[PDB]
Amino acid sequence: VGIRFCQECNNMLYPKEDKENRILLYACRNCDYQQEADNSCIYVNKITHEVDELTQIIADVSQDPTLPRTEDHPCQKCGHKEAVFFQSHSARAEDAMRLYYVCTAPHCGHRWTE
Amino acid sequence: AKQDVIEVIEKAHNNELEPTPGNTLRQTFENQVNRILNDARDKTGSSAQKSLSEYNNFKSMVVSGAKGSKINISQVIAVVGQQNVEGKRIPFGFKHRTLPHFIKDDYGPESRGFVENSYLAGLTPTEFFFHAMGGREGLIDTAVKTAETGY
Amino acid sequence: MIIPVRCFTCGKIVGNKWEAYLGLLQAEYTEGDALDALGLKRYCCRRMLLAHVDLIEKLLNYAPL
Amino acid sequence: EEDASQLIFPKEFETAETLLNSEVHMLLEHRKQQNESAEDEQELSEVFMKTLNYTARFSRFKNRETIASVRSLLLQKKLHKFELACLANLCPETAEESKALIPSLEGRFEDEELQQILDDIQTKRSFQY
Amino acid sequence: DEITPDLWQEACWIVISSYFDEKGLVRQQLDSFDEFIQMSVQRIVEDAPPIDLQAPPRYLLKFEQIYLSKPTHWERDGAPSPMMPNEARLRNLTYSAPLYVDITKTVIKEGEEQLQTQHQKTFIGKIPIMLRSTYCLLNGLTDRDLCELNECPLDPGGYFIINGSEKVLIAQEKMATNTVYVFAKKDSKYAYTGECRSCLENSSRPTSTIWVSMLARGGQGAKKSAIGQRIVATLPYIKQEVPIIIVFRALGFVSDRDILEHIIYDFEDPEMMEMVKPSLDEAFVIQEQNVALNFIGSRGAKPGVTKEKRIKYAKEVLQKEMLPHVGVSDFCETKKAYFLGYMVHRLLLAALGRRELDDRDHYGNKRLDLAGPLLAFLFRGMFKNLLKEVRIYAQKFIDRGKDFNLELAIKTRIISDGLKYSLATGNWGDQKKAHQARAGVSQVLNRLTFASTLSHLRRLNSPIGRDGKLAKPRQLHNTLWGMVCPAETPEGHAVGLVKNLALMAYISVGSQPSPILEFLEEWSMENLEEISPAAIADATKIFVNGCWVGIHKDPEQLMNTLRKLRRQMDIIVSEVSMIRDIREREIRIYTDAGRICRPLLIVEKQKLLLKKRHIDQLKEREYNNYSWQDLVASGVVEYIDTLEEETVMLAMTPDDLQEKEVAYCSTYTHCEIHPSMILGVCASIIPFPDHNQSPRNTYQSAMGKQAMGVYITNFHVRMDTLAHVLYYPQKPLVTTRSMEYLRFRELPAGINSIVAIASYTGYNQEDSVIMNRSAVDRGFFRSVFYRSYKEQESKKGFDQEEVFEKPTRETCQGMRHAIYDKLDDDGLIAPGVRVSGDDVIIGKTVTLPTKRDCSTFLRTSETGIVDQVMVTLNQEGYKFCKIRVRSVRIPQIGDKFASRHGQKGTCGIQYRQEDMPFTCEGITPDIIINPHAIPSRMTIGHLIECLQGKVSANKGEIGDATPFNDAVNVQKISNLLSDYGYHLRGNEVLYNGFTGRKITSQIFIGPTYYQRLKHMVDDKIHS
Amino acid sequence: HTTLRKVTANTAIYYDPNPQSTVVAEDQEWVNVYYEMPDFDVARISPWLLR
Ligand SMILES: [Zn+2]
Ligand SMILES: [Zn+2]
Ligand SMILES: [Zn+2]
Repeated sequence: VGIRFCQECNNMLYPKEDKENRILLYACRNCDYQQEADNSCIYVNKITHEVDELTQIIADVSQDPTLPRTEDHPCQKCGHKEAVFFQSHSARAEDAMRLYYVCTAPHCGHRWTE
Repeated sequence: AKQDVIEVIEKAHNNELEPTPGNTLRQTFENQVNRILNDARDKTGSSAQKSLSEYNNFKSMVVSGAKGSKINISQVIAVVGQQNVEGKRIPFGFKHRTLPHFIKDDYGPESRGFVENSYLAGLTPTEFFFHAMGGREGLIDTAVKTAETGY
Repeated sequence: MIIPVRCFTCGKIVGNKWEAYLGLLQAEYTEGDALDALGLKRYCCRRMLLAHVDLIEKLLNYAPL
Repeated sequence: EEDASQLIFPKEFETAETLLNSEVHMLLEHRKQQNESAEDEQELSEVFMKTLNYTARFSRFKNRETIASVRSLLLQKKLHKFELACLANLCPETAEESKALIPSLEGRFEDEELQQILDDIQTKRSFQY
Repeated sequence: DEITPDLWQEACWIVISSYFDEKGLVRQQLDSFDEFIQMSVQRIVEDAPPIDLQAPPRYLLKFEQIYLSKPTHWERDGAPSPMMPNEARLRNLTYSAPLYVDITKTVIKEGEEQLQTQHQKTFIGKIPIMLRSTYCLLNGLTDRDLCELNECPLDPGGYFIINGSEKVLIAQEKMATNTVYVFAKKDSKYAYTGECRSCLENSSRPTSTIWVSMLARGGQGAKKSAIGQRIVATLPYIKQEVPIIIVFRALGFVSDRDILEHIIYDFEDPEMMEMVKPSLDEAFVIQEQNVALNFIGSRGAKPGVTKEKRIKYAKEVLQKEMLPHVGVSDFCETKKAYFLGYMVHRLLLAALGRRELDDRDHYGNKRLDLAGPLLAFLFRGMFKNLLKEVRIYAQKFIDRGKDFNLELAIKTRIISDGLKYSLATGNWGDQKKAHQARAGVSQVLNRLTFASTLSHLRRLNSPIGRDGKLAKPRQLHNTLWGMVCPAETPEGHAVGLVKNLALMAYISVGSQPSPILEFLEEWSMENLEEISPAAIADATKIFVNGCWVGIHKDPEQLMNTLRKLRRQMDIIVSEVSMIRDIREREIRIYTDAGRICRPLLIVEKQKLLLKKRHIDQLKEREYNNYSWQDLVASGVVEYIDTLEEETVMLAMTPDDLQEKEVAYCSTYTHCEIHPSMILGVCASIIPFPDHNQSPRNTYQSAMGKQAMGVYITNFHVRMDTLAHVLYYPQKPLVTTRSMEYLRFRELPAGINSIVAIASYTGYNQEDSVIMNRSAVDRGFFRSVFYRSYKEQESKKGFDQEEVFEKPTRETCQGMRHAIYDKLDDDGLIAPGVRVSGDDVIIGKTVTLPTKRDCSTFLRTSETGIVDQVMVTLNQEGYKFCKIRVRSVRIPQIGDKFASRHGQKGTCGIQYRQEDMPFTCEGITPDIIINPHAIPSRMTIGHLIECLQGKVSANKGEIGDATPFNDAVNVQKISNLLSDYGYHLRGNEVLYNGFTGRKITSQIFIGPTYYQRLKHMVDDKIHS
Repeated sequence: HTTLRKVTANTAIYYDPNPQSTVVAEDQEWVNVYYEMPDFDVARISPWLLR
């Protein structure tokens, strides 16, 4: 799923398979340098793409004044009552309806979902 | 109706609401909220019709059926009703908010254009713009309707 | 442009009352109090004085031929 | 006995190829340039000047590349030569506009495919501002 | 201390009063022209390419500086006499000022001796001057002086007089430049569009747009399906779509990793990485930069014959044609690539759905072009042609070896006639150029009513072409709140395309971004050229007019410092707007013109910065050297644009933010001064528009313009083709606070009437009304009509010429049967002569090779008396005259009367005072309207206005018509009326005039304001 | 009309050197019994997968 660059020309390492050692190794084409891949995975594709939005939410949204704030749900690792919440901004998840909470503390930046 | 809409919003917020098999969650929520607001206008509007006395001039027009309609009296006395745009509620022109005053991702009655004030009482500043948006669609449809129908 | 001679509704003279109306306004009298002094009991005549603008003042600024 | 709506006209014009208003301006400009400087000849006729302004005012394209692209794009289809210049000159906004203005197109063009052709002309035509 | 809620209502209107006193209603017209005539005109001359002539003798001509003088009139004598704006209209000549340019020429004849000569104030041409502008003759003049010049002090100006016709440059909305937009179209062969039109400062080169598209997954193929979705970018001068990856290789980033560094900022995220992989496959075979340059040049518009030429053409296209705004030199490869990568990055977010698609109708994405920006583009058309004329003229001179005089080289006609042509006809741009001119600009100013004139000057136009066609300009968007009036829009097919600017809203004049650019450098801001790509992952991006200035480590501190500078009127001007996309870690700063923004009170810690002391100074705004500008200086109020409004919280009134039982929002940044300012000029005059229906408010906007009344004060001196003036235009009984700023109170367009809503004799249908004949005999709605006739005797032909004289039956061969005794010995009818039917009012004959009569008769058969006669000399010097025929129209059964809201109603019948239904006190209603109109094509505001009018007249106080004032209520008005011996609901017992028995139903009668529309039966029938 | 997209959750291309490897740990339990029958295993099998 990831992308790796070789050390010679810093170019794409397309997946290549050898018939002698029977090991998948990421090999560059223009340069003869080739490196083995330990993941043994070429790529993945989530058709439903139900990726958690917590990683996508940025912690710097706490200072936003337009975002609504609710004190009902406090931060897990802070205890601060104030917590900014909002709905998913991703168009893919627009079909679903959910709330994502972020701690209002200046430096915490914790994101959690109920 | 306003409290019921909040309850529906809370159910969807907590994922308690279950979508119908023939619709998705986002569309199902828009359907449930529309019926609550639509039913309130009809129920309050119907009560307004019974409110008018025989001597009342508003009742005389509708009773004879000459001019006006029971809906017109409802918007004058009971409530104007929801201001739908393009067949749906007011869209989020700004970032997830209909207007700057409303908080982000606000799906409440006032935020989405539900006009709870009758013409006699007077509309709030937010409702006025939402009413204008609904009226603008009708004027555009009327302008093109005559051109197409005449053809 | 100028104050009408008489009320359009009934016909009571209102042009002559305009001169006294302005004089009463600068005499610390209220807008409605001045109308009562002039003797405008009907609201039709009070309209001709309360909500009238005398545009001829600005026209007289321009010099004539 | 001739009618443009029914695609009936003198047989001589069949061999002729239609030209765009903007394209004709280029041809007139070429004619204007040589007469003005190449040869010492009487000033151009008033008729030539009148059509030059008409083409310039209604010119829908800037350069030859835009004119050629539209000409090539419409040539791939079965559009008749009479409609070739008529459609480009008129620049119908929508498919319904063209069929009413051009009865011939309704005969062999659908409401969807032609719309994909007029909008292409829109992407090619440009305004002064 | 603080503004108590009981005092906020008066305090809020005081600050608005100062805003209009300082800025005004046409500040947006004047400011843009001032910027255009002060800097843009200089920039065009300064930025002109050097003029080079060759055929040994080298001539280099450069324009040093531009000098502009005040308007003057050049007669046959040539003296520079001042030219008053009023004189231009009367003489039917353009109101304009001379243009002078300094030209310095350096000539070298291969003799190793360089000498130059100075040309001081070369008569390059002339520039039309907007009225009341900096260069206008009526700038900074007191009201007393304006009257001396026969100009209305209340007239705001802001238009151009061309050939005696007043023209207003209608603002044309255009897509914002130097901005990245991602739209989704289902008709294109590709799924997404990376549209981003990029342009330099105000204008250096024609706008160039590049679409970084992404191929759709619908297509299927052997290799296409494997890689799937790949990004293709179309260059402006490349016909075919070339992969975006190759473009970076042409820039110089041969390494593939560098390509991913500029596009993908977060390497940890693998979702975006997989999307860029297919794009690399197409560009993989192209490894060397030279090959990439060769690849791009292969499909160029004019490919070079030799191989090396292809690289050069591609190098020039990418360096200059592509992304001009980010860099125009040859050492901006790093900067250009970063912006190019951002466009791909923006596409990736939209494709994955993590970023919302840009809204087509968002006004933040649209820029407004005023007279300044519009004329700036036009000025280049003539100036560019001006250089060609000089070059062509000198070309024949240079090859012959003799020096060419500049006096002949510079063409005045192109500069003068070029601007005058489009401004008069309305077809923008030069007619010679083979293109389609944009019509509808510079329309005839509507002087029927003062409100109409104000609305026309602030008028807006929706974009035309692909941009407008794809979007829905007609539909009302949310961004219009406080910027464009929602109610006001013409009715018909062109509904919503034409709008009006909001009263408080104004369009940014424009400023140089250099002070802002220098500010960032001294702070923690670091440019892209200094940092590595890895530092962009966490930092926030900074944009100045769409340019990649560089990321910033800490966004909060910089913005707070930036906000302080904006409030303090520091190097950052209050006009400049800063937008912070928190969800995207993007800070956008815009300084270019065309940005619509409105003032807003600043709120800090749930507390207004506007204190009592600020209002106290405003209350004494006069003689205290205090104005609106001071408020912005103190930082109490700033300006928010559409983009910033997206991230700026607003509050309707202080009562909403002061305290609430349940806190809707505990963080309010800005507070609206008063919501009613959203209304436009025509919508503002409407009481209780909230109580009114939206179509009715829109319908009034059209009717209000058509209403007849005193449009200006100096109507007698001027000559207009159509001008309707009301006999007794009185201020309404129910007036809105914003009405004061529009000056509609001074110049109203209607007469109030005691309207009884009843069905009398059945002579009034839904679209009809019954008047009082006796009232009309007293001057109820009578108005005058002015029609100006113009004619000039010109010597067009040497043999045949026109003259002014009496067309005698003997000397004249061809003539039309008419009475000619009206004409005087000079062929002009003197003022004070009654004219009726077909009559000659000006004598003109042509001496054909015996003379043929070609005089001008009355347009219609109406009976009128000539008011005044004017004899002048036109611009050509020939004798030219104008005469204004004045006629008196009495309201009749065919005239159309319309209320302040609803549908116009024709006067079904006129009844004498006796026949009208009199009340107990003997008050016959002046007008009776059909009750069946109130339900649908009317509004309850009519009944409320009647109730307010009755209370206002009875209590002798002008009622308040604020749309959103909680103090005014229907119940409150009813209670006040009951105190004066009247029904609380306004109903009264009306005795029928014919039969004295009391009417069973009690009629509702009140002093409702009414206006007379221009539509009159006399004009139609007399035609 | 339903496509594989509406009924599928996720897809990936894993690498398995020998047929018995089945690098994926979770599926190793059930693939083993099914793969015991030499169905299409009469010769070499490519080490790619489209799980
Ligand atoms: Zn390599
Ligand atoms: Zn925390
Ligand atoms: Zn009266």
